[PDB]
Amino acid sequence: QGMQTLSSILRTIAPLDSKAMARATTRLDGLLKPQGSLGRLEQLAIQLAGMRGLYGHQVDRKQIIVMAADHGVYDEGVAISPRVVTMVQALNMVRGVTGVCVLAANAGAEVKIVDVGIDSDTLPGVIDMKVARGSGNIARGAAMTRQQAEDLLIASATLTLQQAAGGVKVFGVGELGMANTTPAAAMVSVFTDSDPELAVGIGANFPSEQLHHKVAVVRRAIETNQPDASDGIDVLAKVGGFDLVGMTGVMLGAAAAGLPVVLDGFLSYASALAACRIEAKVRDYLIPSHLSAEKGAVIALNHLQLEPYLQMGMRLGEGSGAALAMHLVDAACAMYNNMGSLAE
Amino acid sequence: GMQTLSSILRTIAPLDSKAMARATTRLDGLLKPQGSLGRLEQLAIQLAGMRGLYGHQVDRKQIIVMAADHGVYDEGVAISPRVVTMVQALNMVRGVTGVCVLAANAGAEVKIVDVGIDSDTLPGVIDMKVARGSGNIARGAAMTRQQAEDLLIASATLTLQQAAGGVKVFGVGELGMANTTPAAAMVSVFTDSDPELAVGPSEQLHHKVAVVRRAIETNQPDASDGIDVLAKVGGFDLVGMTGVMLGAAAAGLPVVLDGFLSYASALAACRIEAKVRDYLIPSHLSAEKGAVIALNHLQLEPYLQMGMRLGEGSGAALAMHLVDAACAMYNNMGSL
Ligand SMILES: [Cl-]
Repeated sequence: QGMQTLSSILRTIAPLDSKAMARATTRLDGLLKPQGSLGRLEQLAIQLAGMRGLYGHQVDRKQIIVMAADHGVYDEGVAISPRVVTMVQALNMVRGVTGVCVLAANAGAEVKIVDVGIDSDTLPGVIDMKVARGSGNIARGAAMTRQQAEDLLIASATLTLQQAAGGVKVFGVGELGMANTTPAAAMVSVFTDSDPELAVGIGANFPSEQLHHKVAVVRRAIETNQPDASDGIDVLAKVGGFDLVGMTGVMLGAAAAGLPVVLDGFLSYASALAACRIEAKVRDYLIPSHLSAEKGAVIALNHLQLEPYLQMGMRLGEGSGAALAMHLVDAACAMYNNMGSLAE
Repeated sequence: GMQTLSSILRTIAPLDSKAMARATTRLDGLLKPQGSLGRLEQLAIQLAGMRGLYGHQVDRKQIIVMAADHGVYDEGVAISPRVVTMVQALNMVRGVTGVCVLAANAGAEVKIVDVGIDSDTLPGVIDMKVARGSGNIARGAAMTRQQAEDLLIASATLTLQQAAGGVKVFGVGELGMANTTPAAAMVSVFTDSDPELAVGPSEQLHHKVAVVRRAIETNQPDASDGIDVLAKVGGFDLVGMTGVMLGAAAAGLPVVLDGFLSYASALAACRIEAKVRDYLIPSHLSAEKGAVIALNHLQLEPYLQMGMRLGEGSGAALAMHLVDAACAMYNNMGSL
């Protein structure tokens, strides 16, 4: 009774409004320019026209939802930062001093920090959605139970839908989590039928001479858990983490609202792969931002069939890249709304 | 009385190495893994080296759009009627063009400059008109060397005046029916490429390649001489864009490139004074066929993959957001 079932939310994800997109195409073709000369900006304006949650290409209010959680696989020595940095950096987000904070402010976007599994108590100014104090160590077992993954998907999609009802027009995703590039690489390996050696990157400056150990840990996580690559919830629960689940839920909720959601980098690619496995109709609500510098970025993007607009060599995460692409969503709508056709 | 071009160029200095070293230290100390903001960090460092800037203050931005018609229109190589240059220039004044709405969204001004439209004087447009269109580069030079040099001076002087008026970031754009043909000619000459590689089965494409080949063969420009190439196989809009780059570099201020046409102007600008290159900021990867070769010779990698080919400065407007974001990161991110 309290919340909608996952199945019910998924069934509200509609294909894009093809008739709206056709009208938008005709309008863009008639504008003061050679046909198709604004390329992917035109494509973006048409894609947004198909999203029934929007009205008149009005996208003023934007909100990047940052999902924070700790990971049991930190115990395997795959991250160089102290584990406590997840908590401190979440507090730093409240202070407004992190990279996503200043880039979101520069883009006029809100930032909503959500605790879905930090190894800490409740944090002032951080939304309490905490499933547990850190995920299970994926190298020795599952990150979480299937039911925990499903319930968190429902909770984070529900939050997103509440924000949609409250007037948010464009979502973005980010995360915070020491060692979370290890589950992300495991998910990408499983979803793309890739050997982990192809998908495992340096994350937060993991020493290149120790990268073989990070590969070994991811390989062991997949061997131990044997996730079903066709089952997005199973992959999330077995070799994912709470932040990854939360980002998938935001994508599901935005698509269910009929609204755009802007991806970030490698971590968000893993969540996007799981979201599209759960409901393929989510893909057309996704807007890529930048091409992450993570080693497995190109493999993940190829399988999503998405081409990011920004090539910034970025690898911070937090949603900082999603913030940058917000300007492009603005630009597509500004071109659609304000550009002349036959003013004289 | 006007300054000489040489006197303007003398002001162009290499980037401030110590300032860039201090910027690198500051960025490494921010609350993030070292180097994790990648090219956004190196953009903030490049801006730290530009002595015309202070405190990564980049509030005021200006895209200067150079409009001119081209004699090689006579060879039938343009995709649209010649009058489009004039009509689009008037649409700029009204603020309804692509660059206008994108610049507004980026908080940049647009300055539309007539350097050679085939028309009477146009209201709302800056009158820098050398002539009613350039010479037909297929049959002879676009302009005399003196014409190119005097327009470089005028356009650099205008840019320097805008710098003194408070503009912190420049961008360039152009309007000009048939101007991808001189652009391809310049890129071919500057990069030692056959025009087939720089011109973008069809009868029209075959003819356009032949026209570019003929322009180079007729004019035999000296590829080592950026002014000679501009004068012989360029055009007034291309000269003006080069002049904006020279003036911005002389002021020590960044200038954001647009697409294929601006790459040709940038290649000429760097032939004229190599130190200009460090003040260039690429924007998007133009979908024009010869874009990659031109960018490779400039050793620039654009940030935006938009599949755009409109021109007019529209790509420069989009990159203004990245200049803004780099400075916001540098100025506002927390440290210890
Ligand atoms: Cl090992």
